[PDB]
Amino acid sequence: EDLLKNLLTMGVDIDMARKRQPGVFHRMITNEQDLKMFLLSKGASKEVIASIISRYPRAITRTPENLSKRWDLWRKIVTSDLEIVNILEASPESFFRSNNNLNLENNIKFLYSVGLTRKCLCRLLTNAPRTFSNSLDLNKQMVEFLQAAGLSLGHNDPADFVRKIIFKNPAILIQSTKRVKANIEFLRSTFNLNSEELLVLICGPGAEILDLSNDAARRSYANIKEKLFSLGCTEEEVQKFVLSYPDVIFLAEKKFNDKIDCLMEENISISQIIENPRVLDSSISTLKSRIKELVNAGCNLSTLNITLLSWSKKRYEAKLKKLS
DNA sequence: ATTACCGGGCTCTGCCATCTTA
DNA sequence: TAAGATGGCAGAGCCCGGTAAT
Repeated sequence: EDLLKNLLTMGVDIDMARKRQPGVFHRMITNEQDLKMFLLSKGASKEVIASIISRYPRAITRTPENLSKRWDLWRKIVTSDLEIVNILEASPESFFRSNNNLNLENNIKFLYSVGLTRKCLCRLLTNAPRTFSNSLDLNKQMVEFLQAAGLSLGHNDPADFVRKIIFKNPAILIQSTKRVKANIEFLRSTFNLNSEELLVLICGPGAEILDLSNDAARRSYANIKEKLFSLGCTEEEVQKFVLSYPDVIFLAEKKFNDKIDCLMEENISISQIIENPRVLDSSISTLKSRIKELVNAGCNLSTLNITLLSWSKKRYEAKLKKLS
């Protein structure tokens, strides 16, 4: 009824909220006012609250008992209200897209029993909140699948493989198994990878690779192959390269290319680059910036030791002084 | 004194499709 | 019989510095 009037004064973007969830507005009763007070209660700015309601209107259909309970459960993981408020601003949907607090609490219990610690749970909640709106079964599925792969490979105790992979890759429990499986079969195929190496890779330097959408790695890698073949690198050199620094897969196609090009526009050979993969850690912006400083001081670059382009500001700025 | 090796920090959606639900 | 509740999906890097090595 007076719904819209409320929202409007709250700062809500109604037109957008209607597009997202028309249903919420065909509701006789809604608790948009209790919500405002609750979030105001817990530190939330007036503008955050508007923003949160504008992205997930169904949030206003929650009761103060319900909100206070779920909030309280989050506080079993995170230590401050501020932490929580920030997670909610970044990702409203994780807090509000379920009202099933028993599941949440069973979810938390389960995650503990899998041998995860609180520090790890706080890390999931912080960096992959959507985990805690996952159904218990869902988190079960993923965890079970990881154990059943910890075993399908050399690994002794999956109950520890699982912990490693999560510390490294918190967002894992909010990937589908369709996705994660496809990413393993991809690394396994693409690099004729034994059971153990593949294992190490996936817990370590290539952990995030499992988070890529369908065909994203196949496509990103394909492009790496093409871009490096075009410059006289053999397949082996390409593979040695990516395996030595798998995260280069995560880069979007054009960023990898743009990145290679700026480097070579300077007489930096492709040999220099692939033998020092980490120089690609830098943003193009940072590279370019440094490249200027260094061509300025009469550096060559074709003959320089370019590992410095990816050194911390501290160790880079220092070496630069000396070059004057 | 100076570089290499290598792993850690930080990482936190927003939309649609398909069920349940009451 | 129309909402809620759930699952799934496209999208995709940069910087730091402890410590071994020279």
